[PDB]
Amino acid sequence: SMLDDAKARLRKYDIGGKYSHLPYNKYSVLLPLVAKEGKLHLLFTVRSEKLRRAPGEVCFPGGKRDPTDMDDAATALREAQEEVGLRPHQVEVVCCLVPCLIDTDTLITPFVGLIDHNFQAQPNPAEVKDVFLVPLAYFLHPQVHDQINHIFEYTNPEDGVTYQIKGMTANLAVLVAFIILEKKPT
Ligand SMILES: O=C(Cc1cccs1)Nc1cc(B(O)O)cc(C(=O)O)c1
Ligand SMILES: O=C(Cc1cccs1)Nc1cc(B(O)O)cc(C(=O)O)c1
Repeated sequence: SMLDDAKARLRKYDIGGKYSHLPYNKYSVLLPLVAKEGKLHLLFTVRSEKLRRAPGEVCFPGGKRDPTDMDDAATALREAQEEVGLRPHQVEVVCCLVPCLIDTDTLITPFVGLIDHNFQAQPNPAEVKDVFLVPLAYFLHPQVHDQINHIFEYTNPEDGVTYQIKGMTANLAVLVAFIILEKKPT
């Protein structure tokens, strides 16, 4: 099946806990995969205009590890629950992708999660202004704007609203699309 085939692809790139004990400032992100209309999509958040860091920009759900978290995957699920109302029984964490090093002292660990078909987002307005889906296949043929920095522009055909996706968020989206969709019969 489409979902079994995705999980089996993703597991080949799992690094597990290999980098999780290093003495960094630690953040986790959830890359949430949603199946709609026969196809896989990624879920993104638009950050609240009131935040200090990157107000109004597109990112994945996630945040800073705290003392209650059993492991880095726990961080990503706690934060997703608080930001968009995703409950733990509504997500299967499939793997841990390569972590991102930033500013010499910070390590961001990405987890890919398969989301329940009946989940419906409840954005927390203090953190999240908007939630939207992008088909995974978009990231193989993106509409690119050069700011030289590559920015993706995605227009949702439901309402005609255009979003900008860039930076680490754009990089991780393309990575997931390659892992799942490369070399497939049609
Ligand atoms: O950035 C996040 C995680 C999110 C990921 C997606 C939307 S929100 N939290 C945050 C930001 C800020 B800020 O930049 O002002 C202050 C806090 C806080 O602990 O108050 C917490
Ligand atoms: O999480 C982020 C930025 C992101 C990195 C990964 C995705 S979103 N900020 C943040 C700041 C603070 B703070 O002001 O100390 C507390 C948190 C938190 O999650 O508690 C979170």
